[PDB]
Amino acid sequence: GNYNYLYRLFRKSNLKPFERDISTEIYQAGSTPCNGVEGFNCYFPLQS
Amino acid sequence: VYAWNRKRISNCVADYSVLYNSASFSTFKCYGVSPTKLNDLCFTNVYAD
Repeated sequence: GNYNYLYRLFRKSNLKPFERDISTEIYQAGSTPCNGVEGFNCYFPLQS
Repeated sequence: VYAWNRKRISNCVADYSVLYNSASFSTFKCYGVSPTKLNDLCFTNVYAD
């Protein structure tokens, strides 16, 4: 399995056309804010 | 697990925000729809297994 290729499935807004997003910031799913720590309702925005 | 109970929920305003934001659940994952869009989408029938 080649897991070196990544894609983003978590983002709070749809992209403007011809945009390139390299944000590593943890997506906040729940109401509780995520202070850079992932877990429950705090997920990594990239999937392999 | 072999014989689970099936409860039908319909004709209401189903608020899933409490279940989504509740910390008493060990996991809460949705497959066909977004978990944060349950309060905006509408379904014909809901069955609770």
